[PDB]
Amino acid sequence: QIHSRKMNVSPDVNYEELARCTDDFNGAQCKAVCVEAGMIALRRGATELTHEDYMEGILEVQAKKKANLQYYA
Amino acid sequence: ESDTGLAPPALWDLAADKQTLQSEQPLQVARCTKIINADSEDPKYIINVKQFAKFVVDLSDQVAPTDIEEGMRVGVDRNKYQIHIPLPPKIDPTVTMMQVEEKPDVTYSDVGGCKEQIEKLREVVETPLLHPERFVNLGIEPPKGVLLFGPPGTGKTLCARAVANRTDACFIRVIGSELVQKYVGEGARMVRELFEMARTKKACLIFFDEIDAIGGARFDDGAGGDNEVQRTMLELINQLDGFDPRGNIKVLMATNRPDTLDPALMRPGRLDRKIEFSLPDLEGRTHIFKIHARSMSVERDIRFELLARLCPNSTGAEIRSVCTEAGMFAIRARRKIATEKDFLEAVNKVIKSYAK
Amino acid sequence: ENSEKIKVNKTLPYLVSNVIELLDVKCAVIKTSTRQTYFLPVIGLVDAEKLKP
Repeated sequence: QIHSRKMNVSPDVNYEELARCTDDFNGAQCKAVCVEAGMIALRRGATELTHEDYMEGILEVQAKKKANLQYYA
Repeated sequence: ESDTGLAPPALWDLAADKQTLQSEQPLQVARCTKIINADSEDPKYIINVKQFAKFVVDLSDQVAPTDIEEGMRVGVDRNKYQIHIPLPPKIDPTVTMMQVEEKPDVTYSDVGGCKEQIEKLREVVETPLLHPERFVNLGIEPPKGVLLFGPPGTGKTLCARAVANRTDACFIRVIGSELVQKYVGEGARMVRELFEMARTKKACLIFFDEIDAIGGARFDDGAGGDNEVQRTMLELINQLDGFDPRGNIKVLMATNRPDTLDPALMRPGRLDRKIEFSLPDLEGRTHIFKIHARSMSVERDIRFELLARLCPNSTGAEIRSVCTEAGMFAIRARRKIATEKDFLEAVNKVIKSYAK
Repeated sequence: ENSEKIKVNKTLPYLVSNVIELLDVKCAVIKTSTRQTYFLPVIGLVDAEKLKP
């Protein structure tokens, strides 16, 4: 909420959903999603933010780490 | 016989009668030194010879105490050691020699497959130059410097040229070793000269190639007697901020080593965005094969997917090397075109000699 | 007249050095920046009790 203060944010942003979805982050990584979710909003040209932007911002950090090791059923 | 700098008398015959006598007794002799530091409201300048001693002398009344900074070759009296008119290193056109402003012979299609970073370089370069509207209305400052990093020859020079012909206005390439000079305090003046004479004209692009040499490498851990790369590095981080109140000209750096990283550069106001380049998956490789075959005589019935399957880990300089080597196989016999098996040997020659 | 006479003999071009020690039978040893060592009976305008090696 602090790093999002300096930008134009739509006020319909639930911090329950944000605190629930953010797991094992720090202040650097919570800042990093907030920068990315704004730049994702810069790509589509909207002047506001939603929970969809931050979930996309979270997934852009690790860039969807998933390797099916294929041994495991 | 000897020469001793002679000439036939038609140009110096009139010079040698009374002009030599006026260059002796009126014209004095000065020396050059270096300037360590200075003081405030009073000169009290400390000057070293590096061969004699360190002297604490004063300037003359011929110059004003305005441009005399730390590290400038100044004129030194023989008796009172007073500071005469300082001398500049080199004049004048050292900016045009790296700013050709010329249309490069690079097609926009010459980089195929990794288009995601090219669109990133489209947004960072082209949009604050020509579409500065959404940056104002929403409330994010546009970035003005991006570092590039990753494996060498991945397309660093290719993508940096892809934006060069894209707008065709004031492209400046800086060689990283060109700023590694011999004199004490030589590049930091040139960095001042580059930054002022680029801010005069609008829509300008400056690229820093191979910042492993001067762009924050080891900051000062190996050079403990010269201190030139650091002073230039301290100067460029000094002149980048402060002396940029809402500019237009973009500055890009590229490195191979992902270690020479200043956190003071990643302070917000100098460098904000991370854009790296990665290896092609399948098709970005095959595109480069399609690039480096169309200019030479090859068979029209051969494919390029099979060659890239034999090369898991490869860069464009390696792919160019195979085409030149498979080029040489066709020259070994009397073949005026290139056949597939010459490419197959060149894969096995390049890869299976040292790589794996 | 003395503060005039100290001022006239006060030239500007100076030389840096390194104080090595200090004695009394006031007395100080000077090593200049030309690798040259010197010694005085009396120091000068500054005192003996305001300096250090």
